Amino acid sequence: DENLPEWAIENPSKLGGSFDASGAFHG
Amino acid sequence: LTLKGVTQYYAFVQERQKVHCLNTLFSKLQINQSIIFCNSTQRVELLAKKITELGYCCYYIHAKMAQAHRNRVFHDFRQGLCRNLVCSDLFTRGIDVQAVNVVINFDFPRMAETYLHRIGRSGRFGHLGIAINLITYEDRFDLHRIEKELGTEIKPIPKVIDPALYV
Repeated sequence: DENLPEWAIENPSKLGGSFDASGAFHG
Repeated sequence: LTLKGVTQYYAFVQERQKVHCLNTLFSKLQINQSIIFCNSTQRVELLAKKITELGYCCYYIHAKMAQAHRNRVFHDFRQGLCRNLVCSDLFTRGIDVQAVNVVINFDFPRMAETYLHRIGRSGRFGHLGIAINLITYEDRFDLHRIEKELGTEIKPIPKVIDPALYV
């Protein structure tokens, strides 16, 4: 089933962003 | 169809974050031309609009489109009119683009054959690029199984990606 994606909901333009040693994203 | 020459990475992220994470990569990587893979047609549509909200040009292609339509898009992308392409899976997607040095699995595939069709290249010599896989907690099972079924290794994204791997 085609649901409403979670990323289509929240604000897309936020500053910052990086990845840690474990490859996990930090938003 | 080979993986040799393709440096493959992954990054852990939440579904609600994938768009913010994608923007970070846009600002971190030296993209000449990009291709971004989604798991459904509508997911391809909405992502294209989100990338446009961020300010980048965006093409897109999916199965529910018309072949006559996919041609115009692919040809224009080839010539370099727009830098990023979002698309679903297509049995007859097309030739590889030489200017594409960054492929992104915005959604991680479930079968190993699909990964090979997304990340594979024509001939091991020459082409040089990087692949980045965005995987949720749930996707982890398919990540280990996919590399074992393929015999390749997908490492965690490093702090700095050396340009010599894709420039």
